[PDB]
Amino acid sequence: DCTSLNRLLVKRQWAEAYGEGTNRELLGNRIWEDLFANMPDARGLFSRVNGNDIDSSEFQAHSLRVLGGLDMCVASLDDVPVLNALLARLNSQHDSRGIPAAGYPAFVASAISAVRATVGARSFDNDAWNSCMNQIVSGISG
Amino acid sequence: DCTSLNRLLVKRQWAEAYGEGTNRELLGNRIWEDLFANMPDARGLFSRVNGNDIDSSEFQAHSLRVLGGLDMCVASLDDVPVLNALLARLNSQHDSRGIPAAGYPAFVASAISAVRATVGARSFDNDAWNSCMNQIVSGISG
Amino acid sequence: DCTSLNRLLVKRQWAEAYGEGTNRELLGNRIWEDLFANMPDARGLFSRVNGNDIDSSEFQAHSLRVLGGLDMCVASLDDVPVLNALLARLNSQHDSRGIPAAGYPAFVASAISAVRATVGARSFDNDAWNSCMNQIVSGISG
Amino acid sequence: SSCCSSEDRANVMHNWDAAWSAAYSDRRVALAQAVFASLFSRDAAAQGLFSGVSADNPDSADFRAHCVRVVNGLDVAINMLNDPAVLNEQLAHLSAQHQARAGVAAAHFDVMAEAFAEVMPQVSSCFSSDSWNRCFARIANGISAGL
Amino acid sequence: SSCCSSEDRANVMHNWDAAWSAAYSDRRVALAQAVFASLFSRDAAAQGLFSGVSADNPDSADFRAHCVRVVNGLDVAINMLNDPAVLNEQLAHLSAQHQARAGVAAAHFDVMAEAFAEVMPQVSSCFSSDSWNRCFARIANGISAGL
Amino acid sequence: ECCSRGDAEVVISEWDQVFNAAMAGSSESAIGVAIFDVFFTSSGVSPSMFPGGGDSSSAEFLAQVSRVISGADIAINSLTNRATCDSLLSHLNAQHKAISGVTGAAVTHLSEAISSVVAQVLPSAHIDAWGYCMAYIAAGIGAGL
Amino acid sequence: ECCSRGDAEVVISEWDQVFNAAMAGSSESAIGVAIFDVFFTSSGVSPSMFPGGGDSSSAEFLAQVSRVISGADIAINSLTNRATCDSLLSHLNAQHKAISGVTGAAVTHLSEAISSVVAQVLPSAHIDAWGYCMAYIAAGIGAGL
Amino acid sequence: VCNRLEQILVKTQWAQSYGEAENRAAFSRDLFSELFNIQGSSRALFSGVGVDDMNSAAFTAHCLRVTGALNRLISQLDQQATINADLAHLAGQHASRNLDASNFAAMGQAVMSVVPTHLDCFNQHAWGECYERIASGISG
Amino acid sequence: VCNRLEQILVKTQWAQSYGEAENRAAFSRDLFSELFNIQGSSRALFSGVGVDDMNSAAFTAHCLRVTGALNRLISQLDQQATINADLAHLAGQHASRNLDASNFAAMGQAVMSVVPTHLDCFNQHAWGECYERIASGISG
Amino acid sequence: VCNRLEQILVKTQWAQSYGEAENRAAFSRDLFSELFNIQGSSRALFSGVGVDDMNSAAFTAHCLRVTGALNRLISQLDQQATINADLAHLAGQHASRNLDASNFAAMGQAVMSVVPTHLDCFNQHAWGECYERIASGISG
Amino acid sequence: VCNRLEQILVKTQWAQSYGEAENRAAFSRDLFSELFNIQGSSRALFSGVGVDDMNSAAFTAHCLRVTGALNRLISQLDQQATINADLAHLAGQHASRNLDASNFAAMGQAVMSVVPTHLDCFNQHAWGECYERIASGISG
Ligand code: HEM
Ligand code: HEM
Ligand code: HEM
Ligand code: HEM
Ligand code: HEM
Ligand code: HEM
Ligand code: HEM
Ligand code: HEM
Ligand code: HEM
Ligand code: HEM
Ligand code: HEM
Repeated sequence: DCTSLNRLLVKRQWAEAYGEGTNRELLGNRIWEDLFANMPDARGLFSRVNGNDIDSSEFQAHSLRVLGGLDMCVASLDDVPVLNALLARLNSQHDSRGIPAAGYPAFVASAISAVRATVGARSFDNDAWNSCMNQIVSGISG
Repeated sequence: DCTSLNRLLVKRQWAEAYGEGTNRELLGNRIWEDLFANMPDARGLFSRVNGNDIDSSEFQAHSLRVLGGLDMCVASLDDVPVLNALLARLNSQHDSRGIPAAGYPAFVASAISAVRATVGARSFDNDAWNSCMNQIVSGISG
Repeated sequence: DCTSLNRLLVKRQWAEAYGEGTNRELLGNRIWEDLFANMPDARGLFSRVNGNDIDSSEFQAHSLRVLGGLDMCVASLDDVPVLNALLARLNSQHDSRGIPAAGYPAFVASAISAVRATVGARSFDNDAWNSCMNQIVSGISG
Repeated sequence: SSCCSSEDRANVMHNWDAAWSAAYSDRRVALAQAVFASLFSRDAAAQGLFSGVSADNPDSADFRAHCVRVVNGLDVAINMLNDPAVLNEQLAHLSAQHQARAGVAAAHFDVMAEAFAEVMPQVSSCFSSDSWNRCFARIANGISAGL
Repeated sequence: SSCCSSEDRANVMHNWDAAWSAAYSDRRVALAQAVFASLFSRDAAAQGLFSGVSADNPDSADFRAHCVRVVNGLDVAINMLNDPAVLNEQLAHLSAQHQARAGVAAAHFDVMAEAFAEVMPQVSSCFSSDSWNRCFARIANGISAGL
Repeated sequence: ECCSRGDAEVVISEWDQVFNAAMAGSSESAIGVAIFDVFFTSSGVSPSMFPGGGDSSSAEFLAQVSRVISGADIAINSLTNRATCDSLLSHLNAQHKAISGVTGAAVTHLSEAISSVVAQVLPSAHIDAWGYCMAYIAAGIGAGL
Repeated sequence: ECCSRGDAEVVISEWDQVFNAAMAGSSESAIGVAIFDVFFTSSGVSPSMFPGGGDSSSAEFLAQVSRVISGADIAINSLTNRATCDSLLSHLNAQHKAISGVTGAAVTHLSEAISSVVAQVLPSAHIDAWGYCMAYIAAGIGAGL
Repeated sequence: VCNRLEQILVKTQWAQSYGEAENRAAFSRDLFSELFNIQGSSRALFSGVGVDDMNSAAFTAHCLRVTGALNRLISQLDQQATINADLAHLAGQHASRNLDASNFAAMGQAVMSVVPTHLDCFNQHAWGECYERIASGISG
Repeated sequence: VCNRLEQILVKTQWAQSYGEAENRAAFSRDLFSELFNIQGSSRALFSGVGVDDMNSAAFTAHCLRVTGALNRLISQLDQQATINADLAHLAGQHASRNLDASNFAAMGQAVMSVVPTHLDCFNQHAWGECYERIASGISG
Repeated sequence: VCNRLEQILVKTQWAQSYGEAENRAAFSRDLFSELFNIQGSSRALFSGVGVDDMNSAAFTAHCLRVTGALNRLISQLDQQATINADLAHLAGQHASRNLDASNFAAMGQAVMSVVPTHLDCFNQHAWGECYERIASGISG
Repeated sequence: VCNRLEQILVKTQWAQSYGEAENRAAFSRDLFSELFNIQGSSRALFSGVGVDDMNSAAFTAHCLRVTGALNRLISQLDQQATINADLAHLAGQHASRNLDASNFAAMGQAVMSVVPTHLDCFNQHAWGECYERIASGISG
């Protein structure tokens, strides 16, 4: 249940974790390092953006494009009509790329884990994060 | 060999790592995150205390009950007669719950790892920790 | 390609990560904990230096001998004639010990990961590190 | 009711932990035994509820462990005072455990309070009775709810 | 050309993020819609390039998302100003995307610049036009390269 | 004391982190409506008692919600100055004595709805401090009701 | 401004971290030779123009490389005092007006070779600050060329 | 009056200026001190809320209800229908008070005097627009 | 407009706000930054004094001549005949510039935006009166 | 003269003493101030680089080229063939200047006077050896 | 006398009061300074350990042996049989010294005078009980 209160909490904590400037790369690195560690085959999906070297300028630009799109969706969590249109466009950037369905719940788990690591686990609301993140990826995959 | 000197060292470092107030949750989280990562099936053993969300108030109360019992045993390491009675009672809270034997050495490894991470690895006495922790869980399991 | 510029970068960052005094043990621990986690069987290769307890004085002396030899090779990266002689001698300390070939790329990945963790991932040059580290271990193994 | 303020709990948690810490030896048993000795002295009928722990042989390993187990239960709760959402789940837990023990009544917690109020001043270098009383009630009232 | 100095980008990044942060609600759409309203007001022909996003019904979910998507693109670039090696890879990326859109010309970025220059002063509590102009050009010139 | 300076300070900081003028009116209404939903459920009070009848789509009800929340906002921000806070609470008391149907129990239910929704949007809330301070505010507003 | 105090400060710190007298002469020559290799490739300038003919084994060329790099070193370290830096650049300008074959474009290519090699040996370099400050230095040295 | 962009500037600057806790009380008493200094005749209008001692609990409470109302209105500046309804409510409360245009103008000037002294950045144009939007709604 | 008492309040607050030395230059550039932010169209009017780079010596110099003039006018606010003659001189200098009422209104709002951010006390009423007195004299 | 070990001591101490950025300019002007104080006749030799005002951009620039050259020579003290070629280049540049032994001795003493005042540790023996190595190469 | 709970309070307060290192020496000299100030006749009893100069190494050493003994006794206050044996040993050492009740009373008062001045919390009742427990054991 990504409730109206849940959405505001997620927006607040996401902005805190994502941050400004290079702090966004700190969050991105936590996400990709975790994802690639858990799902080794996922790295190959990024061969065109140098997924073999996540510290390269090429992969970092990719990483920030991805977190930028997640940021854009999170920011619009309390504006569903616009969010649905954003998700629809993001879906066009992923369909027919052969991305394994499993990659999405894995990315969700890595993103949530990275935010939690950044803002602190005490009192962290996993139901709000999982339910809202799921609403976002469910519009992107398939 | 959990010697008389070993016991005093363990008591001292445990108190340092466990700490006061919410710092006890920091130690608990290190332990459960490690345990569940290494032994995924262990999480299900805690379905009744919401093991699926270790950050929930319900799981945190469980976590602190567990560390409270470990604290109580560690504090009594130099008082064997009383310790044996404490272990006997703890055993009654675990027998016939279908807890896999493997869960205990796994928990020992996670607890020790968490304390070491908290107080510092340099000069850390693993023989004292393993031998004293083993004397404690060996009275709880089976 | 371990280029002349790459060599200077690696020398600089290695010295920063390895450091002085006990900070060398911090780097060593990051390396062995990672290596043993990824390649469990590798620990047994160190039974003679108490690989079962990496915090013991015995293993720490071993660890620092190893990092001392790596330091010596890195420091000589820009002096190839001398480096080749150093690698040749190191090879004599490893041949016919039954060390699995896989142990070396694993150690390289752990060392690089530990240095990166120590100095910071942003702008980290993985090509320089991998290519120069590979030139070093390729003279030690086999 | 009284209120266990932010300042009250900070004071209670610090001083309590300074006495109960696992770092020290022999203090837990002395303190916990004194609490039970006081309890039984105040409510003669109270001892009956502790037949399953050899209450008539105070120095037995069994009675000592009982005293230590009960009091560590208070330690666990006192240290949750900086995360009340968790303390509330714990108190509910403790409440259900006591509701399941024939004879345990709400009035018994008042006598237990009395026992701690008598003992703490004697063993805690720095001790503040009002903060203790208010924070102990915040905890005890959560446990005795139901009985 | 002008130069987007170390001081310029620090100022721009801080103030921009204070308005665009995901923490707030309803500000992104208002700001992005105002930028596009200004753009279309300045270059009547410009709207034609945005036929695929329902530009004639500004309050549609589709147009709003378009405005927000485009402007978040600027957010992404502005926040890369403290890691230009990455910004250069990103601008190249953006450049190739625009080169692939029939009609998009370099001159359009000047009108877009104009739109942001008109809108930012109205919504950013603290705003410095020169720093903005110089850092926006550093970014825009990287995207419009090729067209 | 009940709602000590320490309790008051953390409650004010957390409240202002959730409710402040820089936030979007839609977000403040979402949180206010959530508080009223929890209030209506725990108190059994009829929504028809309020202008706009409890309809979250009614601009009269959202403005009514804004006023009630603002009343709590002013009382909360004045918690470190008891003389001023008591006066604010007294004015609110008089106003509710003049509204038929407002009971002390209801006032308490709404004050607890405020605490519980704050904890939902800010899980790290110091909930005991919230309880004690909202109890103080509720006692003042509902005095004699 | 172009090459602000802030840009200058970070550029000087990074440069001095790469080039300073405590370093081995062989390392300074390796980095200088790398800059000349990138310069020769982007500028098309003939190595025969320099003493030692661009041969990295020639002690005349390495000393020539040391002089050019030192010229950049002095200009870079003087970036926070524009009056002094302008004077240094003016002297360099005069010297190059007297050398046949030095074009403004070439000067720019060498200045960019400096920035690009620094970024290779120090990947965390503030490359926009480098570009702007080296552009300032290049404009002064190549004025009228 | 008071467009979507100006609303954001005003909401941000008000929140920063007004502050939290006791700072709100000092700010509010200052606002009324300036109101009375700008328009001496307005003071008597507050005889019912202990205005003889502006540091009294009674008067401070009144000042906080007023700035508290400004706070809730600015919080809803971006929700037209909601703020319009709230402004109508306030107009109803001020209707019998026998106030006039100069009273609201003086209050506006008091706001323009106090707010910026607690800020590093202040946009008086956006504030003139949005204060008018508010006063207009209350004067009726 | 701008009576003997208001003149004193304004003179005192301007002197404190405007400051000395380089603080005057920062204040002056800020004034024009706010003017341009409030009225975007006014910027092009300054194409002749290096407005493309507001930190340039040329533009800073222009800003200082303007605030310097405000300074000398406020210094003479209490000498009617003298300031009237000086305002007539300035009107003569602005006559051919093709300025309009909104330009002076925007400048007024820029002044009301910058001045108070450098003060603990600001009386916007007295400032509105005295700024009008000045603008009125220059607009002609 | 100036052996492999002394080279390391000198390179390290020079880098620390000379510093970075503007500290280099102050250090360099100080070096020449001491040179002139030690040998008054040397000043006129610099009439072509604005020596009449030692704080001028022109003279500071000259001082920096000189210490900058010392810097590049010390940077190559451990590369015999390279520094020998660079010293020959410098000798060629000083050949027509009509300098003598005392001028280089005075410069040496100026270096020995300034360098240690910016250090906690200074080895004058190693410095006498390596300065001689350098001066020798330039005097020809 | 000196029950299990009082022992804990005293052990904790003594450890904090007495401190470590040189603070122990200052504390100990202070204890004897107070003893002599409270009972002037006791000073001569220490003629054999350089009491004429209380800052001497000899006298400081004596003071430390005494507080050091108090330290070891308090460390064992919770081990009845052990402390009883240690107190008997000390009684044997003081037996021939010709001391009396007033000497131990004065020492007790000296302890009650110095200890609390190095503490934020001091329980004089628990200390009177436990000091008596100790003195009693030594007086014989
Ligand atoms: C909320 C989650 C996600 C968001 C918002 C997101 C967003 C994006 C964006 C904005 C781009 C850049 C497209 C462009 O401009 O060319 C992109 C590219 C890509 N994404 Fe995602 N993504 C998400 C999750 C995932 C997951 C889970 C995977 C795979 C396991 C994935 C795989 C890719 C691939 C393969 C590319 C193309 C890389 C390339 O440029 O070659 N994405 N994504
Ligand atoms: C030194 C080690 C341990 C100590 C001291 C300890 C202590 C405790 C305590 C005090 C409780 C709370 C009982 C209650 O009041 O209801 C508990 C519950 C429990 N423990 Fe342990 N425990 C330890 C290790 C383990 C391990 C290794 C496992 C499983 C892999 C485990 C599984 C459980 C389960 C399943 C519960 C019940 C959860 C529930 O309430 O539903 N424990 N333990
Ligand atoms: C760059 C990489 C490495 C360097 C420089 C290095 C260096 C050294 C040095 C200096 C010693 C101490 C020899 C002595 O004095 O007795 C040593 C011992 C040893 N090394 Fe390596 N080593 C490296 C990698 C590895 C790897 C990857 C493995 C196995 C996976 C390995 C396994 C061992 C073993 C088994 C010993 C003997 C331990 C003993 O004393 O019993 N080394 N190495
Ligand atoms: C705030 C104070 C108290 C706390 C924290 C507390 C907690 C505990 C704990 C942790 C145990 C050990 C067994 C278990 O794991 O559940 C226990 C057992 C028990 N408690 Fe309490 N308790 C408190 C007060 C009381 C009072 C007031 C009474 C009645 C006089 C009481 C009656 C009992 C009894 C009868 C047992 C079982 C003894 C046995 O093991 O056979 N408790 N309590
Ligand atoms: C610095 C300013 C700009 C940035 C950061 C930017 C970035 C973007 C982004 C991120 C998108 C969304 C689609 C995608 O993922 O690629 C987009 C689409 C587009 N942009 Fe830009 N843009 C800028 C300026 C302009 C200008 C000046 C024009 C021309 C008037 C233009 C023309 C378009 C068009 C026609 C589309 C496609 C609309 C569609 O989705 O059908 N952009 N831009
Ligand atoms: C925490 C508790 C409460 C606070 C802070 C509070 C505050 C307020 C405030 C500030 C107003 C607006 C007064 C004005 O018009 O200026 C108001 C109005 C009102 N309140 Fe409350 N209130 C609380 C509890 C309640 C409860 C429990 C009820 C219902 C049982 C209630 C019923 C009303 C009604 C019906 C009005 C509208 C009066 C009207 O507009 O005619 N309030 N309240
Ligand atoms: C960043 C740009 C440059 C800097 C800082 C620089 C600096 C210098 C310096 C300091 C010297 C030594 C002067 C002396 O003898 O005392 C020099 C010499 C020289 N430079 Fe440049 N230079 C630059 C660019 C260029 C370019 C682009 C060319 C070629 C197209 C060039 C050609 C030469 C030559 C041929 C000499 C040797 C003159 C001789 O020894 O006869 N320089 N330069
Ligand atoms: C434009 C902004 C204004 C706002 C937001 C505002 C707000 C308020 C509020 C919330 C109350 C308290 C109502 C209650 O709970 O009884 C009030 C009362 C009052 N207001 Fe205003 N007001 C404004 C303008 C003015 C002006 C311009 C004046 C006169 C100079 C004025 C005169 C009064 C008076 C006399 C009372 C009644 C005091 C009493 O109870 O004796 N207000 N106002
Ligand atoms: C009300 C306060 C004002 C004062 C005291 C003032 C003062 C001045 C002064 C002293 C100069 C310099 C004259 C010279 O030495 O050449 C000047 C020039 C100028 N002023 Fe004003 N001014 C005011 C209002 C305005 C306004 C409202 C505008 C337009 C928005 C404006 C536009 C100009 C322009 C365009 C110039 C000529 C710049 C140039 O030389 O290119 N002034 N003013
Ligand atoms: C031993 C260390 C010395 C070094 C490294 C050195 C270095 C230099 C350098 C790099 C230049 C600038 C060449 C150019 O770009 O035109 C220069 C110029 C000059 N040097 Fe030296 N020098 C040294 C010793 C001396 C001494 C001992 C004197 C006289 C007391 C001297 C007198 C001059 C003069 C007169 C000029 C020419 C100034 C002009 O252009 O008018 N130098 N030197
Ligand atoms: C009640 C606490 C006391 C303790 C723990 C204590 C402890 C000691 C110790 C450890 C020594 C040193 C024995 C040695 O190594 O030779 C000593 C010596 C002595 N004590 Fe005490 N003492 C106490 C009370 C007193 C009192 C009350 C007096 C007299 C006012 C006293 C008079 C002496 C004298 C005269 C010596 C011998 C000094 C010498 O060697 O000349 N003591 N005591």
